[PDB]
Amino acid sequence: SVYPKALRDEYIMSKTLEVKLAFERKTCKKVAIKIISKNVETEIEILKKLNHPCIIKIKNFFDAEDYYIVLELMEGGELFDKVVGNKRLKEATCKLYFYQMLLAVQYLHENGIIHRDLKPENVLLSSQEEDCLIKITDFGHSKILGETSLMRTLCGTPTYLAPEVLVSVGTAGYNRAVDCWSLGVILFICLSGYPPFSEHRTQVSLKDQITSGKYNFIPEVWAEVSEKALDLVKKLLVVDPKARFTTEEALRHPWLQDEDMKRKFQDLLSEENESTALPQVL
Amino acid sequence: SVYPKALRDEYIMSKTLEVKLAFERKTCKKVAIKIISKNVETEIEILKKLNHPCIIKIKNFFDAEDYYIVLELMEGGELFDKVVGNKRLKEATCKLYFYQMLLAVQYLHENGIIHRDLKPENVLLSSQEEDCLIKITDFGHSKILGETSLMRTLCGTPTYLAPEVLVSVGTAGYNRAVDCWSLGVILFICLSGYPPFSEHRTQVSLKDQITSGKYNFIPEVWAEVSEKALDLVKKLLVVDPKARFTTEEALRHPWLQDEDMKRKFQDLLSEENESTALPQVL
Ligand SMILES: Cc1n[nH]c(N)c1-c1cccs1
Ligand SMILES: Cc1n[nH]c(N)c1-c1cccs1
Ligand SMILES: [Cl-]
Ligand SMILES: [Cl-]
Repeated sequence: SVYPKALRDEYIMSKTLEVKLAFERKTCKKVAIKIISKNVETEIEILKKLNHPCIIKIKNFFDAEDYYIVLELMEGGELFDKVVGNKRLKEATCKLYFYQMLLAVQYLHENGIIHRDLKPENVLLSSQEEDCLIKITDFGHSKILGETSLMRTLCGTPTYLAPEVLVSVGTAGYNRAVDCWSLGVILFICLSGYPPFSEHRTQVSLKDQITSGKYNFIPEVWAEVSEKALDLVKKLLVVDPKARFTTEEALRHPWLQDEDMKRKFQDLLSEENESTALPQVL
Repeated sequence: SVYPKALRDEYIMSKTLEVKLAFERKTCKKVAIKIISKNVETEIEILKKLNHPCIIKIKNFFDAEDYYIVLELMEGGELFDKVVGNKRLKEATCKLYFYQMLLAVQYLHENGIIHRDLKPENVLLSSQEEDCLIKITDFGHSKILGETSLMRTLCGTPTYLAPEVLVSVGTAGYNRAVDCWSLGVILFICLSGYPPFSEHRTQVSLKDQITSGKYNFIPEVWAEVSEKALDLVKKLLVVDPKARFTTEEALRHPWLQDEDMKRKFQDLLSEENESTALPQVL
């Protein structure tokens, strides 16, 4: 194969990062082209509507023999590459990155979007520096919250309504809580260098470990981590979704009540913004 | 307002049955026009694809200032009108009508469609005769079963997967069972002349009655009804959807093992078909 004439007209394609590096011809600036073999409809619609510094932006789109999505290039790569092979980040770097992951997911939920696939491989770092801006990516499994079939059903008389439907009312509207569980698994991995649930050196099934919410706690590893960080992990890795910490609750947790970390994020933010800055009305 | 020029071109509109009576100009045959104020997308797609004698057929469609759906005219009206005001059908008529309702819902499920709104007001009778063909209508709340987000999710490793998601695996794929509950409430109403769950002369909430599956049993009323009929009602009005009778299970129940009723249905079927009948290759 070859790239479509339309893409080629605007971009000079390069090395694989399938995601490839490309140069926008107009600006000579680098971009990332995500190629999907011929759901991408919702993904583009979600991404076009979202506007947050910790959420990846669509720059352009091509629907040809394959789907081509032009995105912001993140030079630091994946968070996965910083946590793989029992490698662990400094507690302060976990805080900085986590704080941004919380802001991004709070924005998503505020905007009626559930990501559904949060992992270290879907978290991108802006630079090769420890202190940097992170961005959430991969909205292919994301879900849009609107008016439910349940809300419509509850309007009528339930003379003919099945009991399982009435039982589901208790839990309805807690889907977003799956993202908070994911964040707790990401935070555990970042702080410890190891996954909370695994089939490595265990008799109990990965399924049974998760439903019981009995994560693997290794004291020697966690002794290096503060009580505050672990308290937040414990609060997100709660089995009952109605009881689990929300992004707002996590954001108010003592561990995130750090003015230093918050200043470093604002600093990185304005450093990135300095290029875009239009003159101000005094 | 007025009717669109496109509808008027083909049909001479009449009296209200909003659903109106109309005459197709080409054939002079009567039709029913369902008017919806400007979901009807799925409804038309579902109805165009379905082909069963106990399911209503779309004859035509108009998307104007309002949605106009041209349907088969059912001269006997709604089943509701035969059961309202404590009126009760003969046990044999219940069997005939129920047998057709089961065939229709079996077809729907076989074809990956869940109706979601089965009631006496959505069951239409073909003629003003007790022994007639019934048809299922109102596919506006209907749902299409395809490949789930759950099936896709189960393919990956659940390292980051929330426990409620793994718990939902146990019940997944039992949505169709809501239609069987509805059928049990319809069968109860038809045989008794009264609803199984109501706020009339009760202290217990309609919600609590349904989730407990504790229907109102009045012995004086049900003494007139056979043990076999009541056994089938009891089997459909089961709270656990995994244990509840399916349409196939209902169809194999002793109450429906009636060759007389089955011959009367085949008789009504061929009487309706006699008009359409193209010569046969001997
Ligand atoms: C999008 C995007 N922007 N910058 C990078 N490295 C990506 C990648 C996503 C997935 C693999 S690489
Ligand atoms: C459709 C249809 N065909 N024949 C009748 N009576 C209808 C009605 C549906 C709802 C009210 S009337
Ligand atoms: Cl090429
Ligand atoms: Cl008119």
